[PDB]
Amino acid sequence: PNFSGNWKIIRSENFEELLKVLGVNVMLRKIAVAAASKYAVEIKQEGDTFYIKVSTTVYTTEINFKVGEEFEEQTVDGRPCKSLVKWESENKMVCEQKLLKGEGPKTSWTKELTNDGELIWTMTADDVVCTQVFVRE
Ligand SMILES: *C/C=C(C)/C=C/C=C(C)/C=C/C1=C(C)CCCC1(C)C
Repeated sequence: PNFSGNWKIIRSENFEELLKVLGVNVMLRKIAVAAASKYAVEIKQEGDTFYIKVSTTVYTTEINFKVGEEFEEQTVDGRPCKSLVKWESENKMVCEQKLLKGEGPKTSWTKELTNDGELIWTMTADDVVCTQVFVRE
């Protein structure tokens, strides 16, 4: 329940192979990998209500949602989707996404607070899972 806080990244991996699944170019993949490696996360949690600001060097994005309540966001490659977060356990939530227009890969993300005090974020596209690890700032 202590998801709230300021998180700085310490590990980011399998990122390029997630981007490959969609057709991101090698160059755009590489600069995406470097960008993804500077991510910062700001979380404000109030019960089942979440504000998450994730930012890189030149881009920042916010989401607000309630567990169980569909909301709108963007997949990895910017396609708008409706999303639904559910709890898996005390400190891990899973988010299913469904494309609002057309077809594409099945995408989903997770967030978890470990007992070591790490925030683990994963993002999935079909068979492929990226993972990022953060510590409190
Ligand atoms: C809790 C949520 C987190 C840690 C979200 C992190 C999001 C990213 C690392 C997103 C990365 C990318 C895209 C969605 C598309 C544009 C390029 C990237 C690689 C920065």
